[PDB]
Amino acid sequence: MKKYTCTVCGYIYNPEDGDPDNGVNPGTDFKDIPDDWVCPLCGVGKDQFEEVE
Amino acid sequence: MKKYTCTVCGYIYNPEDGDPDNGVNPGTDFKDIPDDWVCPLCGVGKDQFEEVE
Amino acid sequence: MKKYTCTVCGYIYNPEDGDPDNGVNPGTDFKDIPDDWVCPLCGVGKDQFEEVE
Ligand SMILES: [Zn+2]
Ligand SMILES: [Zn+2]
Ligand SMILES: [Zn+2]
Repeated sequence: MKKYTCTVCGYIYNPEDGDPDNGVNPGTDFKDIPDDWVCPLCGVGKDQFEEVE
Repeated sequence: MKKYTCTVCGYIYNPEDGDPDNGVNPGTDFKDIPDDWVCPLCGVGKDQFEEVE
Repeated sequence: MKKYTCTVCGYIYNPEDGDPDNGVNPGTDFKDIPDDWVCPLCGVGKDQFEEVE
């Protein structure tokens, strides 16, 4: 599974770690994160994220 | 996947569109929507919805 | 699927019933409950739960 980066602040979503404190369990692919989730550091929406190739 | 209608207000849940602003991604079957979700237009619970055959 | 117990208060999570009022549908294995969920009776985190063997 691929990492994704917040293109506003630089935060990296790592699927192995998830974002458990906001309800995103380890092993969740980015696409499957609920679409109302926001960057945990800066607060912007998922549409500001991009895949890290 | 089937559409579902709110039998109180008439809203249509379309699985191809989801309800992303409330965390329901495109491609989510109605049954798999978390059971605390409510109609985005009128606020009633899932138990007021019915399958559109 | 296994039941899990809150080791603080004694609540039992039964996967057949879920916890629908908090968005956990029937049939959800404990591991797949979002990791920000808390015991519905006492409020402690998932890390205070244990599998009932
Ligand atoms: Zn950010
Ligand atoms: Zn409605
Ligand atoms: Zn408890």
